[PDB]
Amino acid sequence: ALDSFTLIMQTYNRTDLLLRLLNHYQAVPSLHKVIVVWNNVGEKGPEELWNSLGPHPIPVIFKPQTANKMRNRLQVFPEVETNAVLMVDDDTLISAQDLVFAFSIWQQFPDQIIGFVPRKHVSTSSGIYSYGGFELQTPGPGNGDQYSMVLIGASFFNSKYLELFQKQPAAVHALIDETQNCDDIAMNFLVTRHTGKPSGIFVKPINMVNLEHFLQRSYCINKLVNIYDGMPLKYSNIMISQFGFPYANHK
Amino acid sequence: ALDSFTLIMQTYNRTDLLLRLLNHYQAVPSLHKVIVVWNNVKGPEELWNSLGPHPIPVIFKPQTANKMRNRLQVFPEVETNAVLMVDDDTLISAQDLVFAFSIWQQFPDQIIGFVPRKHVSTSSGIYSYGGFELQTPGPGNGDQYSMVLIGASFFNSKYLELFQKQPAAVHALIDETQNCDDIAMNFLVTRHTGKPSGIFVKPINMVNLAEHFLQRSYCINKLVNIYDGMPLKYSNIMISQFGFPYANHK
Repeated sequence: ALDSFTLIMQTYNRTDLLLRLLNHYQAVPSLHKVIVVWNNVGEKGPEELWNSLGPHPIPVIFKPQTANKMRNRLQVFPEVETNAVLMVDDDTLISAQDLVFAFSIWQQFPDQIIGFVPRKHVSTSSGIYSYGGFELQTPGPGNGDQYSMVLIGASFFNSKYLELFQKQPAAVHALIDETQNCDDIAMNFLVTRHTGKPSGIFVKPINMVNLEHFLQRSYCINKLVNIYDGMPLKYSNIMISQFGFPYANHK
Repeated sequence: ALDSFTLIMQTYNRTDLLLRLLNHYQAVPSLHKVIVVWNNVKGPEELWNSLGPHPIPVIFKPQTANKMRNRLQVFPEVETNAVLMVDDDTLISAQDLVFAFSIWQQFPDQIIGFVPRKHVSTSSGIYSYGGFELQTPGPGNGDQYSMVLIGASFFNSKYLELFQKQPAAVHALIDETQNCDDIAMNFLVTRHTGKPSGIFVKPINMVNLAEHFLQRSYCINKLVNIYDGMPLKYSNIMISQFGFPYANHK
């Protein structure tokens, strides 16, 4: 458990999907345990089915949820024993190769969000911020582009941040529930304020496949700026790839 | 001097070439000053000055072929925390330098460079020097590098002072073997930080307008004997600039 991570996955109305993903993820090296946030209330959990198709490499804990909230996966689950958490949306398939590499990167930067989906905030009028990706002009006056966030939906991060998230101003808790989204934007804020460093590091995926309420995202950023009284997100243009994978990719 | 770096370069009979490269490097942002070590026998200085003015001070220092064998010298003229070292047969785009320097600023205790290399061992205690033509020593897939050469690299000037403090056996070894200061530097840096001696930054535009592989294999083993241990740590981290080239993230 000291050299592994816990996969936390939230699902709703995607069962045949969930099981397919699980078949994949259960086999990834260094995976210590899986927690399946069962968001389909008043519905029979797929746990009986999962067990019927056993044995499985690791324990899988299915957890029925009170309501159908987004920040539910951001809860502090007592069954998480690892220092690293791997959060993946129930519609995303990330290769073992990518996970093994990204986890090894997270181990060297334990206090940052190591992930495959980078995003950023921009400003063209003082004090007002907007949410976007590479379709938006870069902030810095220099070359390339910048990112100030790494979405948690496909990332590795310290489990302590989930506990830290619970201690955030209620104002933030409201916002999350009010928009039924924006969690990762709140997490990126949290992490960067805690570390004084860019909230995350972008690890370019070699094989990630998908089987955002942009406007609300922007809205959330400005709201959050009030709450935290400022914009703490730090830009970064660091993109990490695995040396020699694919072969000769260094030249 | 704050947030700036000093370029230390060596030139071997190539005035035309030297001034060409110098015309290039003088205009790289954040460059505070240049130091040119050249083999004596008339200097390039007068010619360089005659074609002034220039953005930064360039200091010419005459040296015998002997001393020049040693690139790990301490020049009192260096006033910056970081040093950029480049062979006089290499043109590194300003874009690579500007980006590489910004990475060095975040990892000032590591060698941020463009040429990765590694050591391998197929028999306990016996190492060999090489590049990607050799099998990865590491865990699973991909490859590994345990060194980043100082030529085409940014690194802390303090390491030059720290080198001077290494055991006499290291100094003697370096003076006996041709190059090998590279090996010494990488050994020195990792021992001091407990981390990979360097981080490989993939160059976008670097051009070469000699690595004594066997001798470097020899030095690694010699240095393993001298330090009584192999400190080189493997890393498979390759850094590239987000968005440069455009959409390179996908």
